[PDB]
This record gives sequence, C-alpha cells and structure tokens, in this order.
Amino acid sequence: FTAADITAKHRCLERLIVETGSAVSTATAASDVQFKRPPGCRELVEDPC
Amino acid sequence: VPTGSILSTIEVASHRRLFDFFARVRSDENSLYDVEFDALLGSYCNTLSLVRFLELGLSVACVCTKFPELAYMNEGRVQFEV
Amino acid sequence: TAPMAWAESPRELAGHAPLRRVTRATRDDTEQAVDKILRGARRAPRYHLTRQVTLTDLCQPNAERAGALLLALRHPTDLPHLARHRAPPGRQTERLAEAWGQLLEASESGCARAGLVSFNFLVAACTAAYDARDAAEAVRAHITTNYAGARLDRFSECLRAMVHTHVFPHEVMRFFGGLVSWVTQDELASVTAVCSGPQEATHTGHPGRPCSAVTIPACAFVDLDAELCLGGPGAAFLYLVFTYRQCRDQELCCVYVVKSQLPPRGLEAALERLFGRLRITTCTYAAFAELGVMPDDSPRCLHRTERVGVPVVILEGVVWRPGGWRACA
Amino acid sequence: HQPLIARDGPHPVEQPVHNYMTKVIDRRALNAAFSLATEAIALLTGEALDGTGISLHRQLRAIQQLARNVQAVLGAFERGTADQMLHVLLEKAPPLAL
Amino acid sequence: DGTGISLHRQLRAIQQLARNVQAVLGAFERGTADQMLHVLLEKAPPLAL
Amino acid sequence: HQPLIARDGPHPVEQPVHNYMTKVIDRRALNAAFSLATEAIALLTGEAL
Amino acid sequence: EDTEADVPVTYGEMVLNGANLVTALVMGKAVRSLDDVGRHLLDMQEEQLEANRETLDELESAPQTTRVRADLVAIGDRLVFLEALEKRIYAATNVPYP
Amino acid sequence: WLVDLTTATQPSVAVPRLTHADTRGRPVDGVLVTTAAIKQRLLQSFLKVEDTEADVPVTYGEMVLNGANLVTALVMGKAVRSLDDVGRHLLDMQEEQL
Amino acid sequence: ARHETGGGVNFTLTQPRGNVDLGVGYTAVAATATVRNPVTDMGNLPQNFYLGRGAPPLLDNAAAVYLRNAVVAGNRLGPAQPLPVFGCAQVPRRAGMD
Amino acid sequence: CFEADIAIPSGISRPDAAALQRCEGRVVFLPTIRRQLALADVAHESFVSGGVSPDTLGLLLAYRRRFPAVITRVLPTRIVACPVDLGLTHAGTVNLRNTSPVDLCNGDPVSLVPPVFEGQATDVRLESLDLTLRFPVPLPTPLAREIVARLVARGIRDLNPDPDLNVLYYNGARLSLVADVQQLASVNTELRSLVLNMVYSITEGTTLILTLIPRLLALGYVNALLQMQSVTREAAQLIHPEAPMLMRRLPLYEALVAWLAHAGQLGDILALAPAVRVCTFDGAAVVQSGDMAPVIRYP
Amino acid sequence: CFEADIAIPSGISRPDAAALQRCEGRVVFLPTIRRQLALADVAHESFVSGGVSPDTLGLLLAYRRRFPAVITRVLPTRIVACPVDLGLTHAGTVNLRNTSPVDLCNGDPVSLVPPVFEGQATDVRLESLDLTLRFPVPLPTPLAREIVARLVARG
Repeated sequence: FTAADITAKHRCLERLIVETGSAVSTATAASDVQFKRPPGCRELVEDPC
Repeated sequence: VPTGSILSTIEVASHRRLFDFFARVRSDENSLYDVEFDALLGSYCNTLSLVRFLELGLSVACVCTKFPELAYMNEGRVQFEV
Repeated sequence: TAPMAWAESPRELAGHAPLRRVTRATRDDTEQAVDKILRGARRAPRYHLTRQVTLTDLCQPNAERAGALLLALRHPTDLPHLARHRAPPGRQTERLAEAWGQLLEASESGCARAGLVSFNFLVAACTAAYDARDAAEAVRAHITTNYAGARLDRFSECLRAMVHTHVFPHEVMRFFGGLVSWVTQDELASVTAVCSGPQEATHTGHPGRPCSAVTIPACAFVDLDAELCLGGPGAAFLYLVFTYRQCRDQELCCVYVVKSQLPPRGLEAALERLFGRLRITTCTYAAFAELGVMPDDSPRCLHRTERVGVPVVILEGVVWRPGGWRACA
Repeated sequence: HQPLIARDGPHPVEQPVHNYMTKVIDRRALNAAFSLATEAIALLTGEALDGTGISLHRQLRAIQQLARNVQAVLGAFERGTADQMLHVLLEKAPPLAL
Repeated sequence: DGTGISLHRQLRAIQQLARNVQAVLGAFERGTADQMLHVLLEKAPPLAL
Repeated sequence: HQPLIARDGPHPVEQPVHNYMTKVIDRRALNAAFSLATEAIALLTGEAL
Repeated sequence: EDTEADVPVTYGEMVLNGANLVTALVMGKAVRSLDDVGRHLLDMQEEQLEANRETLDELESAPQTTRVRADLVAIGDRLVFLEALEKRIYAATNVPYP
Repeated sequence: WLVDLTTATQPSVAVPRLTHADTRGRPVDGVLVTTAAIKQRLLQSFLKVEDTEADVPVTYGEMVLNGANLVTALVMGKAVRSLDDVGRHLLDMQEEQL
Repeated sequence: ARHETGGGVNFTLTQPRGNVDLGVGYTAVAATATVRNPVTDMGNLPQNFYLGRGAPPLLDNAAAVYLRNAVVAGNRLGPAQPLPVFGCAQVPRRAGMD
Repeated sequence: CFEADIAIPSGISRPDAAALQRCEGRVVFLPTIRRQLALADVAHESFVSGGVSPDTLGLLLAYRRRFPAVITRVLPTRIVACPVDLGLTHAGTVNLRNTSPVDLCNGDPVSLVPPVFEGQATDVRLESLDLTLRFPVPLPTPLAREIVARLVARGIRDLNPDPDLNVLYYNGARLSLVADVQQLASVNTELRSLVLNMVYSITEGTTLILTLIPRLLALGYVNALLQMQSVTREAAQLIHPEAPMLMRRLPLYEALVAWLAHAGQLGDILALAPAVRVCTFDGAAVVQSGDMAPVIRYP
Repeated sequence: CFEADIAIPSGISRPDAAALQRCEGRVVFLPTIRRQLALADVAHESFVSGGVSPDTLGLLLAYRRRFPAVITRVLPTRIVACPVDLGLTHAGTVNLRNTSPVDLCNGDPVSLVPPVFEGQATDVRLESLDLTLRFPVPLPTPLAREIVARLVARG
C-alpha cells in the first residue's frame, strides 16, 4: 500500500541483490514492541518481503 | 643564461596508449590511464629571472643602506644645518 | 640544561617517536628566509583575526591603543525602516531619521562604510548620560581632543532617539575584536582586530610597534563595574551591558562591562538586582554580552594614565570569546 | 586479456580483445589511542627542574608499562584490519539464494 | 621510512620551495624600485610649474 | 614563475600563485605520394629481365 | 588438511614505477654544457633504480613461509579455509560480529 | 615602425642550448619573414648589417623518457616456479630503460 | 597526534588506508545458512488504532469516548497517557512479561 | 576538519555531474558523522518520515536533529563535506555560498529550510540517479528569526482573514517576501502545520495561565507579588479574554504539564540557533549574494 | 582543555577508591572555575544550604548555579573533569556515561537532572572521608523538560 515505497524501490535484477541488504522497514531491536525507527536509528536488515 | 636564473626542464606529458594499436580491440573504462612522460631536452625552461635594483640605474637617486634594526626604531631624524 | 629542553620545546616527541619505532648576503637571507618558514612550518587555534576597512568619522584606531574594544555598527542604512515598526504608535518615529541623519550630518554610501564604533566613543557619548561624571567626562575630554564634540553630540542624539523608538543600541553594535593594527590612510582605516582568542599573544612586544604596551583597559573607572563585590577566586568573566532610562531619565544609555564569575544563566539574575532602573514599569533594558574569559581573577588593575589622565583599568589576560546578545526582559 | 577459442569455418575470425580496467581505492582511517598522566611522564623524563632524581631503574619498569600500551594498540590495528576486510567483503557480496 | 623515495623525494620538494620563495624575493627587489618611484614622484613638482 | 612586486599597505599580501604552465600539442599529417608504373615493377624485382 | 599452507610472514611493498613528472633545476655551477642539466636528469634516475633494487632484494630476502594452524578443507576438489573468527578477534570487543 | 614590429613581443621561455650566431657570434633572437617584394624595398632603403649565419644547430632535439611500463611476462617458461622472477624481471627493464 | 586532555598528554594513532575489488565477477558470496533466534515474539497480538495519531472522531462526544475507553481498556496496547501533540503516545507500563 | 566523504551513486548523466559541481559551498545535513556515507542518505528523499515529504515544520525538526556539513570539494564519485558541529570552535573556515541578503562580516548564519523563499527554486534535481537535494538558505540569525516569525505571522491572518508583513527591508536591501502567484499558496500550505502549533501553543498558554492565576493566589507572597507587578496587565488581559471566551485544578495541572513540554519543543524548533559565524579577512567584508563566504564554526 | 583537577582528599578506602574508578564519564558540579580545588567542594555535602539539604527541585536550582563538569579520568590523587560550560573546546567529543533508564539516540541534546527515578538510585558513599556523590542523570531535553514540568506542577 503506498507504492511510493514500492515505487521508491528499484526492480533491477542487476541491483535487486544489493538493496536486499537494505531493509524495507524501520524498527530497532532494543524497543519493547517493534516501533517506528527513531531518527537516530540507521538500518540494514535484509528485508525480503 | 646569466649566473643564477634557475634553468629548468620542459617536460612533455603525453598519453601513450600502445597495444591499443598493434592487435587487440583494447577496451577501457575511461577514468583509466596508462600515462607516460618524457622530458624534452633540445632546450630548457627559464623558470625565474631576478631583478636586482642596484643593477638598475635608478639606484643612483638614493643612498640605500641596510639598517636591520629599523624594525626596532621609533624615529629617525636627519638634521640639516645650512 | 634541564630547564630548556622543556622551554625550547623533545621528551613528548620521543615518546611519539618510540611508538612509531615499535648577492652573498641575499643568499644568506634566502637560506635564513627558508629556515624561518620551515621552523614555522615544522612547528604546528588560540587566535583569530578579523580585518575590516572603515572611515575615521566615528571610531578611530590611532586615538585608541593596543588593547581596545571595537564594536560593530550594523545596518546604518537600515534603522529608519525598523523604527516605524516595533515602536508603539505614539513614539514619533520620525525622530531617528533626522537623528541618524543628524549623527551623520555632524559626521553618503561610497566605498568605505562607517562601521566599527570604538568602546571609547560610547563611554563619552553616554558619559553625561549614565549617572557618574568627570571620571566619565575625562574620557569625553579624551575623544574631543583626539578622535569632535559634534559627532559625540550627534551620536548621543542618535542613542537617545534609538532607545526612544524601540530600536536599541544593541540589535546594532555587536562586538568586533581587540584592535591589533589599524593601518590608516587619510579618512580611511583598515583595522585588524581579533575575532576571538587571547589578546596578549598577538603583535605583542612592549607595544606592537613603537608607542607602548598592550592591555584590555576598560577605560573607565566609570566602566568596569566589577561585580563579585563578595567573591571567591575563579576565572573572571567579561560581559557587555547596556542600561537604559525609559522616561525615568529620558532614554538613558548606560554602557559598561561586568567582571564576575557567573555563567550567563546567572547574570540575568544578578542584573535584575543591582538595578533600581527596572521601574520602566515599555519593557526592556540591560542587554549583555560576554566579551570573553579572563582565566585568572587577579589582573584587574587600578591606573589613570592614557592618551590626558583618564581612569584606566587594566585587565591582564583576556580570551575574547564573544557569544550573542540576550535581552528578553 | 580475454580468451579466444579458435574455430574452423570461414565465419568471422575474432581478434584479441583486451580490457584495461580501473577501480577506486577508498579511504579508511582505523584510529586508536592511549593516554599518559602528567604524573606518568615524570617517570619517563627522569629529570627534575631542580635537575635531581630518579636513577636508572626508573626506565625498566616504566617502558614495560609503556610497551603494554603500544602492544595493546598494535593489536587494535590488526583486529581492525580483520574488520575493515570482513566489512568490504560483505559490503560487496550477494546472497546465495538470490 | 629510511627509504629511497621518502628521504630523497621530500628533499626535491625543498628546492621546489627554495625556488618558490626565492621568486617572491624579487617582490622586494622589484618592490624596492617601485617604492623609489612613488617617493620620487611625490617630491616632484610639475616642470610646467 | 611570474613576477611580483611587494606593495605597501595591508591590502592582503600578494598571493603568490606558482604553477606549472601546461599546453596542448597539435597534430598534422603532412602526406605525400609517388608514382610507380606497372612497368618498373616487373623490372626492379626482376620479374621481367 | 589443517596447518595452513605456508602463510605470509610479509606485506609486499611497492616499487615506484612510472612517476616521472621529470623536473630539474640548476643555476649553472661548474656548468658549461646546458647538457649538464640533461646529465643531471640521468642523475635523478639512477637513484630510484637502486631504491627498487634495494626494495626488491629486501623482499626477496625477507622471510618466507611461516606455517599457521587453520583448517584447510576439501569441498569438491577445492581446498578452502574454514574460518569463523569470533572467539579469535571479535572475542569480547563489544563490537558485533558481522 | 620596425622597432615596434621588432620589439612588440615577449621573449619566449626556452634556452635552445644551441643558438644561432652571426659569425662574429652574436646570437640571433628573431626571424622576420617577409615577401621578397617588401624585403627588397626594405633592404635597400633601410637595413643592411651582416650576411652569413655563424652557427645554426644542424641537429634535431632529443628526449629523455621517464619510465612508466607494465611488465607482462610469459610464465611456464622456467620463470614459472618462482613468479617472484616477475618482480626481478620488471626491475630489470628499468635498468634497460636507463 | 598527541593532545593534552586528561591528566597529561594523550596520543591518538590513525592509519589512512584503502582498498579495491580484485574480482571481475563475484569473488565473495554471502549466504544465510541458519536462523540464530527469532527476535520477535511472533504472534497473537493485535493492532489498536486508538494509539496511532487518532482520526476524525465520532461526532457525538459521549459516543467517541465510550468506544475509545471500551477498546483501549482491555488491550495490552492502549496507552494510559493522554496523547500529546509533541512526543509519543506513551503505551501502558508493567514489570515483566513472557 | 574531519571530512566526511559522500559516495556518488553509479553512473550519472553528464548534465547531472555538472549539477553537483555547482553544489560546492552548499550546506548538507548528514544523519550520522560516519566517514563514509551514501548520497541517498543525504538526499531530500531521506527526510520522509510519516510517509510524506516533510513540511517546513517537519524539516526544521530534521535540521535540528542531523548534522549540517558544508560541501568543500565535489569530486566525481565523492562529495566531501566537513560537518559544522565537529572540532574546536572558531576554526575550520570553510566557504559557504550566500543566498539572498548579503551576509555581512559577522552575524552567525542560520540554515533555515528552503520553502521560506522560492520553493522549488533550489530543489536541484538529479534525474539519472532519481534523487534531489534541497539546500537550506544561509541567513543571519536576526534576519532568519525575523523572517520565520514574519511568515507564521502572515500565516495566521490567512487562517482567518476577511500593513504588509512581506516587505522586510533588511539592512540596505528590501527583501521581497512574496513571490505572488501560487507560491504563497505553496508557502502557506507548508507553514500550515507550523502555524497551528504556534496558534495552539499560544491559545493553550493564555487560557492555561488565565485559569491558573485566578485559580491560584486564592489558596501568601504568591498573591501579593503576583497581583503587584501584574496590575492592569495580567488581570486586565484576564477580564478581556474571559470576556470573549469561556472560563479544574486536576485537569489544569495535567494540562500545564502537556503544554509546558509542547511549548519548549517549539522554542527548540524555532530560534534557529546559529550553526556558524562569518569572520572574514583579506576579504570583501560583505558577501554578495551567490558568492562564497568565509565562515567559522561557532557564533 | 582547561581541565579542573580535584584532589581526592586522602582517607579513602580500598573499596572507596574502587568506587571512584567507575565514576569516570559521570558529571560533577563545581562551584567555580578552578585549577586547584578540594574534593569536598564537589560532594553533596556542599549542596547543603544553610542547615538543609535541598530537595529535588532545590538541586535543579543548585545545578542552575555552578558548573557541570564531566569526569574524563581519575588518578590516584586527583580527578580530572573539564568544565563543559567553558572548556568544551576539544576537537573530538568528551565521553558521557549514560546513567539513566533512557537512551540517547543521535543528536539528542543532553540536559542533566537530579536523580529522579524510583529504580534510579545513583547516590554514592565514601566512608573514609565523610562525603558522598550524587551524580545527575543525563537525559534528552524533551524528556528532561517533561520531568521538570512534572516536578513543578506536583509541587
């Protein structure tokens, strides 16, 4: 839903592997519930979905 | 060349891609280089020429003297009686 | 020998090394000229110099000396536009127009703007204004005989007109520096002065060129309000305060320096006290700025000779560290 | 240079092709630090302003402690190299599944 | 490093700097003459007058 | 190096720029040709003798 | 096999090559041949050759073949290094293993 | 008009190392190419100093090649075994370039 | 670099360094192999919108705040604290969980 | 200086590479001071937070949370920007680019969000790699604060409307505010959310003191001193607002908490603390618009 | 860095000196800008106004006055803390030890607070020489301003 995010992705089988490391989500592991990533947070999940 | 003058050397920077020629469709990325230099000696470069002042003829009109302590002075007075 | 290895500096360097470990006269000069550059180069941020060209109308570097406060005078051209707004309507905002013009009349745009008001020139302009006199007027005698009573009077009329219409002397006149070397020509001056860093370490010498000494002498026994009436040894601090009169005295201008150990969040409190001038009741007086630290309490000196006999207070060692203006109330 | 397999027909006889290729060496830093105490230097200096003191047994115990520090920060660089490595190998590596 | 390149490569940048600043010496020799003019041309009344 | 003149005043001090003047070479062909008749080919080599 | 094929004891330094920017200067001292300039170029050349000669012979002399433990392992006609370095260099650094 | 033509320019930056003399041996600093028509009316009414060139540099220059080169050897020729023979092989070429 | 901060001088060693790719293609592959642990709890827990950024409410004031405190009061999610314009929704607090 | 080297992405068009070359001397906000950073991390597409591109308020939040670094050298396949916050104060003079008013020999430039002036003007899009860069405008602190308040002042009149704020001569220059057209509609739509937090924090502040003063001093020195200096000021404002308005210690105190926080959060966003100063030398002393200006790290 | 030395008075203990070893990175409030200072000027016994220990709104007013200094290093006979209100001029960034349930993020301005949490604790006692040390709790200004509002309104 959005597709700005999905749009903001690439579809490059050339690139599709290297932003794989980049993760399409914004949380951190030290919270209680998974939150929205605070601004201080930076990220590199592999985010398949 | 008068004494001094720092005679210098004229260098020719020349991009030589060999093996470009010869055989092989050599293909490169660009932002790549196999640069080669050679220095040119039929002649040499005159980097700097120094003017001496005194060697000039305007040096007559003044009495130039070197007073190194001038940094430490306060007032110089030249007094004339006539 | 042991006293110079530390003075001429090797030992710290050795520790560093171990870590890694485990026309004849002209020729002489060129060799020496080179040595100086290498040594200066091998050696090696505690100093900053700002340089500017202005006129001698206001200010004036020659009258002043080795240690002096120069204040910037921003937006001369601007001010009339500012006066119309931020001033309650019954303030006759046409007062400044003439007053700045009047100040200017006493003495165009050209290519040298008149920036750089000296600390001195404020002490005289407000001398009769703030409540002390002839220790204050001794400074006024200094400027009339070196720097014109017209300009002082014109500029005083401007200060009155500014404090009148809610355009203050601050929001104008920020701190500029310590006056290293002027280099003037005719009506022109190129003033080098320290943006920040310590004063005593600049052109130095007895005097930096041949007149005398160096100091950040408050110039008033009238200024140099020395706080810490009750005090403990600590780095003293230096602020810049403008005190005003809003019909109590008809737009009084007070300009002086406070020297005490309080971090600006504590100066606003001590400025609330020590003033019975709070009975303005629109709102506002007493802006202050920190000129910089004097990281030693003791150099404040008592003397009266300069230029005429003036009360001059000598401040030994200062690290100008200017900061911004804060007056909200 | 790029490989050629010979062939047997009038069809185009390919001619050697040779790739000059350039890459970009990056910048890294890999810094470490150790400290000494104004009371620790005076063991190393061994001389009073007064010029008296600390005979020569001062060093042997002092440089030991200082070797402890230099050796500790030379292993920070050898362990830093293993990171700088392992990071630029996986910065530049693609999964198997993909 | 005690090598051929560093010990010998940095010296050749000293003569480079000896060259460089020997050049700005002419600035005083040329500047000396230059000064003579201004102070001689300041003395000088117009011949017409 | 290019000449300087030291000048009085604080104006910022002569900023001496010292560079290596470069240039761009050119290229010409200068071509010429000559006659060789089919005769004097059989000759010369020795074909027709 | 488990001992590492003779493994480096050394870095592999670099011989300056191709840095020319041929540059010289003289004033004409003991000089009656502008060539003395040119011959001073050939001077500047023979220094780096002895430098690389030194730099190369140094390495060829530098010690070779230290033998380290590590597990060389066979996956399909390949000897590989199976390396998990955690308990080694990431041991207790607070730095997360990558 | 000639002395302006003759002197409007800047002397070049060069020292040929062989200069054109005038057979008394004063050096030639100029060229001044013309059309024979102008040359004629110019030589008779104006300029007539000395005819022959004491010297002209009968040769053509020279160059010193600073060295940039890429050894690409062929192994399996006994060089193979020790590929550090590639190292001493490049460093050979530098001596041959010298 | 040596700086004087605490107790005396302090040395900071820093080693500029760089790197490239020797591969034409991929010289390193990353895989996932196993999963060390699931970080997340993994299920049986809802979304509650009365936390995130509200909405236009039920236009009866007694209607909106009845449903709100009806849903929010049962959940493990709905915040005890009122929503602030600056800051966070402030989910409810407890001591220990499973 | 501590340079941080931003990595240009893969092949970019030749007109884009020339767009970056012209970006030397421009302020970048870098999320972390890591020596190696990507370009996408800096690009304005990295300011997205709630799924939207941030408004002028959402920007001013981010400008207070990341590190501005001036661009020193732009290199193909790098950008070298030296963070303003790191190192000693009064050091690392790096050149800026002036945009709009002059930037005289001092005054501590603030980097305020771009939309305050021609909106899209300064977007600097890069199509090849599909990203964009909005560089903040370097204005002096007195003028930057005058403007940002000047526009939210104009914003409220617009909120409900039936003396021009928009002239604003700064020093010699009369800086035009309005670009007319629909730019105002674009400017006013982005200040929309900043105006409200301003309107709210005022209306919520007064009504909270106007309820508290009469619901306090009626329960010592509090009473006397309060009404003493508040004569015809607080009390008069109390009768007048209570005249054209409506009137609970328990909700009072819990609302006084939530306001007191939200308030200071706006004072932080607002006041545009100066990033740098201008201290020149052997320089013009006034930096004309579009000219590189010297600048140093602390006010 | 204009570091201010603080002389452990003497006395002290094998166990007390081990307590000061872990106090590096914590914050101290010194009632002056000095070069020579006594250990007891920093202690919570100095926070005591006439006869009375300030409450937890009284400390904020005491931390208003005086200067926060973050301890950099602790030596056998001195404590080195550089007075952030002044001597913050370091090229790189003095270490602050987060003492709080909270977590900083990046870019969060850090204002200090007297210890104020139920699980907070944070008072330190040194038996050899009578003195103690309460270290303030660092905290993001958004949170530290929410707390002060709570204490103000509660009072």
